[PDB]
Amino acid sequence: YNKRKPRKFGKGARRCIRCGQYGPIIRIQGLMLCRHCFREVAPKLGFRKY
Amino acid sequence: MQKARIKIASTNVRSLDEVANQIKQIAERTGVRMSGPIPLPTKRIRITTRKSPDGEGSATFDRWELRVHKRLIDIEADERAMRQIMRIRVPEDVTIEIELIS
Amino acid sequence: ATVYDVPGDLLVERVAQRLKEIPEIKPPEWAPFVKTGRHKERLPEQEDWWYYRVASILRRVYLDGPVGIERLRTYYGGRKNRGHAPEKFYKAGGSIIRKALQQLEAAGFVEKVPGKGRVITPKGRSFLDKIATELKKELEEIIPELKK
Amino acid sequence: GKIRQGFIKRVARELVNKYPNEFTTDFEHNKKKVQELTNVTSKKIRNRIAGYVTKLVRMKMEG
Amino acid sequence: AIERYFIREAVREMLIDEFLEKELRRAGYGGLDIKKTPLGTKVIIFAANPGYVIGRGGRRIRELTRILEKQFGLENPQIEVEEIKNPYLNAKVQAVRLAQALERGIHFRRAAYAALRAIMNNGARGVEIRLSGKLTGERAKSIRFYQGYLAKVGNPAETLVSKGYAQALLKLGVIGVKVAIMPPGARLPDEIEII
RNA sequence: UUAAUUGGAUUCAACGCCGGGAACCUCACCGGGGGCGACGGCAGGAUGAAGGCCAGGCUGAAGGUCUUGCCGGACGCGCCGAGAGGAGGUGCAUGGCCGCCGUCAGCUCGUACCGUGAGGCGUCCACUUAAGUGUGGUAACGAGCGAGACCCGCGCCCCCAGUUGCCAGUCCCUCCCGCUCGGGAGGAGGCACUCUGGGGGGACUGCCGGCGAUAAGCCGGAGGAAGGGGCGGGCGACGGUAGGUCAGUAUGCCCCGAAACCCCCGGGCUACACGCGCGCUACAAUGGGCGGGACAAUGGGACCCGACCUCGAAAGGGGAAGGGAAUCCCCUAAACCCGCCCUCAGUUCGGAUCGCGGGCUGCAACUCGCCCGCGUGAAGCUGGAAUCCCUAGUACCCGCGUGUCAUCAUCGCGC
Repeated sequence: YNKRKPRKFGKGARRCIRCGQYGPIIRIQGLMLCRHCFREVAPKLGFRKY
Repeated sequence: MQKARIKIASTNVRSLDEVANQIKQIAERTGVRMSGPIPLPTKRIRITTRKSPDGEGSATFDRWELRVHKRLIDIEADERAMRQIMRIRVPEDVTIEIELIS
Repeated sequence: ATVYDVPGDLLVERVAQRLKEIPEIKPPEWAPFVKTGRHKERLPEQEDWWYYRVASILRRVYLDGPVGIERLRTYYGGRKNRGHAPEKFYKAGGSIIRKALQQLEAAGFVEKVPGKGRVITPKGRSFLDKIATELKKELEEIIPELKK
Repeated sequence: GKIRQGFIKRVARELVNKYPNEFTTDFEHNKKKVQELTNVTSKKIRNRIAGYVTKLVRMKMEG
Repeated sequence: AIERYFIREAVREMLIDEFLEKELRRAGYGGLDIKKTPLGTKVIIFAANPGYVIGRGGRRIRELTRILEKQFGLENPQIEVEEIKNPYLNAKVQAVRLAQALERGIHFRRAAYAALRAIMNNGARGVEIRLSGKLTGERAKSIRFYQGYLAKVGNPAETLVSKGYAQALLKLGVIGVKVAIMPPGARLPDEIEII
């Protein structure tokens, strides 16, 4: 009864792996991170501003 | 006749050129016809994100780009030549895929 | 001379008037009541519009070689207004072009390469380039520069 | 926004003081000499130094 | 897919980076590096006190060797621990060191000045230390101590200046410190030498 | 207004903002049921469970609970400490982040000098720059950040190498046609142009003349593919706004602890006499309809791109090649012109608005998806004071694609 139902679709299925929010999860080739968390890991991922 | 198609891919251009030079030197020192490194279309992964951490503020956005570059090396089949591409010192970021074509 | 040396409009008109005679090509009983495309707003006006479709579709098989139904739908698609929402590009109907292709395939002008498309038989090429060189003769007389 | 930057106006004076005879009024010549004499990697600043030393050498003989 | 694999391996490496930063706050965790061979993932880690990472009898590292093979799904993490050559040349290491210093009841002006003098003593060139938070009252304040050359704008600063952000916990609150270190080895593009 | 339209935010700098994702989830809102409580102290203990388990009934639901009767073998919870958690709260209690004064043109340091001092110059003045950009005088001289420099991409040329590209030339082979001139297409084989990308050059107030102190730098000129911050950006320092963000991350403080905990579901977050903002379209003869044709491009694709065979109007179904990226697909762009039809009308504009019947998705969309076709056709037929912004591949205007993502955006992004 204390289990969360199994969802493959919708926001409740997708969660950011770092922060844990249920909101903005960019999935370009499988990142699983929130949109703002993406900035605190930008330069470790190899990304560079141009 | 048989050819080996070697696809090298990396982010830093210098590592890719290093491995290309090593492959070219090895192919010429082994005396094997090699089709020179053909620089394939670099893939440009572009991501846009709003810089505002909240719903307050002017709408400012930032675009970040990965330029992942790739090269193609078509060499002729030679076992003595194929024994000297597994011993090459490969930088970590460089990925090499070596297939065979009739 | 070939279709490539002549305008598309005049050549499709010639193929349409010529193929109107052939009995294997005919508009089905549901053709006069169903518009040529989803995106279309009104019904077709002229009653020859079926044969024109055939006159065009075979020309497509003359140019692209293997052709299927979905790509034909995308090509014949067009812009439809969505009321308060903006105009959008939509695909056309599929059954009409599918029936036209089947009628031409029974006509021997086109054939099916399964897993690659519908291609054009040598006889279809002969008929199309015959009409095209007919038109090229006529337009050479009208326009001498086409001799070049 | 023409103005030649300060550190260019500083570099060129020393460059032409040490090797005055080396430079002439030709822009490509003085540019190659700047390239071989200095360690600039930016083509643009190389050519800017070349332009300023071109003008400087031009003024050397006017008075 | 190449695009589905480069990003996946990078994000896993950086999740490990964050996880070890969390686990190695006391060890002066300075840097990480990953190599892949068929034997497995050679995990190189540079820390300011390798003995602290080893701990006693290699008990601690062994435990870490467990987490990596269960938490992150890696194939034979082979962990090797080393020392940073000049910890005063790394922004992150000195940032964490100053955070630990201020967490030890050490006065902000004194500790910041001492760290700045030490880093200047190690052969660095440019030092910047911004301290933010409640420092001399209930209100919050920010104060910056800098020494030497440091151009903060341009591509060179992105490439030559090491940045490090640390946060220091205290009963009154959490104090931010930003440490920017410019080594002497780098060269600004406006530096042309005659011969 | 409602039980609910959760909440944050207030003019510039909120108001297609958080929302780059309300059918359940999102949730932090309303109703209902159900169940958690770490570990110490005391008590029980095991003589059997704390968990499920029917026959059935009170529960929308389930050993939830209830009469019921068992296990599975073994620690469960009652109170004080006090937990785990909290989108429970306090953003003049913070860190960071974002916003604007603002990529602005400024802000600083050593000594010396003036001043009893709060403090002054340097940092001032003339010319000039996008820029504390540089130059002549100056009680000052040196020096740092900022802007510049720097980095990214773009067009002119060339080397290196090509399973991108072709009646470039094209013996040989294949197909069709012709006026026999040749036309077009493939293989053979080649690497020719762009192309993809490893480098370098060119291009730089370079020169003519004038202006300007002859300086800085400016104007006009020519030559050059491109010229006097080459084009657009990344890079916005010192403080201020006690701006917003503890409803995300770290977190000051306080508060609940069968709750201020958690789980499940019905609804709400979409509710309207309404005010305001922003995008989309409708306010035709440029026009609506049939048919032909010149056309890209950013990127993406594995339960996916899905070509393609076949059936069904159709949304789609059965099969199905190729594809994890210059190899296959998304693939069509759209704008445009013409062969033709309609004849200045709230209509052949325009579809809202209803009801019908089909399609996709998902446990399910009436609150709460769209599309496919059918009778139906609103208002709108050029809109006051006043009113915001762009200035050359630019305004205007026209579309493609994709992020998030089954669907939802008329949105944002970027082509």
